[PDB]
Amino acid sequence: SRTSELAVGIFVIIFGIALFFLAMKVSGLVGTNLSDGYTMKAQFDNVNGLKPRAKVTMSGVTIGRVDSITLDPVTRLATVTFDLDGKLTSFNAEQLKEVQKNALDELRYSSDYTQATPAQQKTMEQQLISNMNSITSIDEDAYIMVATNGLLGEKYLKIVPGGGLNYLKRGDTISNTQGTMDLEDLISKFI
Amino acid sequence: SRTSELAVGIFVIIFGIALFFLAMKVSGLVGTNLSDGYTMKAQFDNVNGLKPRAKVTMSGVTIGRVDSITLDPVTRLATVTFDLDGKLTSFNAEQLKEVQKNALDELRYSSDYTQATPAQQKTMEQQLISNMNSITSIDEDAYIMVATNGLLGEKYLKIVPGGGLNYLKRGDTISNTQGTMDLEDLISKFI
Amino acid sequence: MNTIAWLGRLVIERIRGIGVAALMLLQIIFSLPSAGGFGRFVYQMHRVGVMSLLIITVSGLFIGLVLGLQGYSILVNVGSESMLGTMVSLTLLRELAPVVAALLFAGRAGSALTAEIGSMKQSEQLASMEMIGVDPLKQIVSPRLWAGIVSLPMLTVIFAAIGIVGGKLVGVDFLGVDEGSFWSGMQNNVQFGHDVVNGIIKSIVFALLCTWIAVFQGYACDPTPEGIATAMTRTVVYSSLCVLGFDFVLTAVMFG
Amino acid sequence: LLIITVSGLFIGLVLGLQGYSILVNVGSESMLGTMVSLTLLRELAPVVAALL
Repeated sequence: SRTSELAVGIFVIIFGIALFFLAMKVSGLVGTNLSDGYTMKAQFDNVNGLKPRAKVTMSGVTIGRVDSITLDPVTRLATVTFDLDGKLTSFNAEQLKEVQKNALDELRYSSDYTQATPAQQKTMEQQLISNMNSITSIDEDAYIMVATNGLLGEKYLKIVPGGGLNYLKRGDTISNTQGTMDLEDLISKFI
Repeated sequence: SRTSELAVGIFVIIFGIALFFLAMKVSGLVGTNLSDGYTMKAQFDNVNGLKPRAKVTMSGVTIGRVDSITLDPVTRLATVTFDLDGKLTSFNAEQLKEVQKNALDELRYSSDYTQATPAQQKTMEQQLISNMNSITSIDEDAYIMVATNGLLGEKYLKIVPGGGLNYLKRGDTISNTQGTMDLEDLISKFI
Repeated sequence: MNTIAWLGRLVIERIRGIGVAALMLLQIIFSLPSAGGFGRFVYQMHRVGVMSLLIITVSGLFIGLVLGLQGYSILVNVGSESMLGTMVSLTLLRELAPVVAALLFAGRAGSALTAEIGSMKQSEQLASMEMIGVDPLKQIVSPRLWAGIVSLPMLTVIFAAIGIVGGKLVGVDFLGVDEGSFWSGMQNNVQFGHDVVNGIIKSIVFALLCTWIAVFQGYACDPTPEGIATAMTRTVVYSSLCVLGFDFVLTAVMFG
Repeated sequence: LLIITVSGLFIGLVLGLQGYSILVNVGSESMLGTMVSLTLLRELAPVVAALL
């Protein structure tokens, strides 16, 4: 039937326009630029080979990109401005209190609640809203260092967690830092 | 007629996009250029395998390139001509006065005060105006050397900072240079 | 609004047109050719193949001169100038000598099967033949189609042979590469039954779809000598879409 | 226009498919983007564009 055939062909070709934009996503000029992220920053002294949009990994799994690199000329410090994820880098609703009471197990601990004001409850009360938002999965003591991928050309960033009781905020600065070394470290200690 | 005004106008649409792809997402001339960039020069011994338009770095940040690599038979050397940046290498006025009176703190450095002139303004006031004359973050006795981006890759300039309290001017020549080191030299490194 | 139903339904007379060409194709091969068929069959080889021979040597000589010229200069920096002979062989044999051999063949003889039959359509050369009484599907189609099937694997081997021997000329005569590491690089990595034989089985179905379209699109075309060129592209367009569209199924069935 | 996209899509799918698998064995998967670009741009996109 006229109508039938027409409409059919129509939608059919139309699709080709529909899959065009899903094919246009892979061009990198439109679509898939990271959602629900935020920003941290750190300070180095050596950033050898590091380029923008390099990888950031938690223990072997990627969590963001590196976007702005600068050098501070007054005391010769590098500073990277990178964006993490906000879905694989943060607790949801249930996981907060499930670790906030594990944080309060450390906050109202026998070593800490007894040494501070042990007749108050404000320090157990103020810690909940302060750790409600502006919080990460990264510990308050955790060092970031430039690893060497490709084992011949690269330098993705590695965030090593561990220890501690509290965490870092959604916009703060990681202070425990370790800039990379070079082949000139590989020779100088070897010589 | 009416389809022809469409079907070649849509052609110049696509060609402009695919030129924008090559210019602004592939090749180097996508904006790679700093502000008032001045040039300096230096002399080397081994410039082995160093193309023009390389990178220059201070702490791993891309502060400039290499312009021209000439030899001089007057003294059997190679003299590299390269342009740095002007913002990341020169202090701002606030950073200028931060170090200028700190250079006056360096000048009047205890004995440094009653050693050249404590009874005159040549060692006191001239170093204030000598602090401003086209100043560089490159100190008076830093040293430059050719690194390689990994132990299998390209060649690029890094500059080792540190040492000294005075600085250099635009268009000067950095002293204390050492060239590249390779497989024909690492034998001489060990034995 | 009527343009999108004019652009609509344009597949349908095309898919009905393609469905005709299948119904033609059985009617050519499912009959035994008579005497006098082999004599025109030789002349079609003289027409299609022997005339096509002078081209694919030069483009055969070219691509080996390029592919062994540029990858080595990046590869020499680590440890490998001995794997030069492997990378030239295994990309010509399993990848390009099926594909780039047809696109030069669809160029020359993929046209001259159409315009020679676009010849006999405009001056009613075709129609007079039926009227005197032959059938051109036996007469002018079947010796054309059977040369087109045969002569392409007869060329794409010829192509890649000078293709490899071309890259030897840049290597040992200008880049000074070792001859023994050149060939024994190939002999360890290029088996016969998995590469050169399966470089032929690609080139047969690249020869059938290239030459059957170029016969049909010259037969069932209207004699207008404007549309003899729009029919000309639909040889080349539907060949190059399908000679590239059926590399990707043939690469996957052989390996991967 | 409709032709050279498909043969454009093809050759990049092949050239980055096979050289890497031999190149990955030493240290280099990062030079994949260079070898695809510098052989299309200075060598094939003049030549193979005309023959189509």
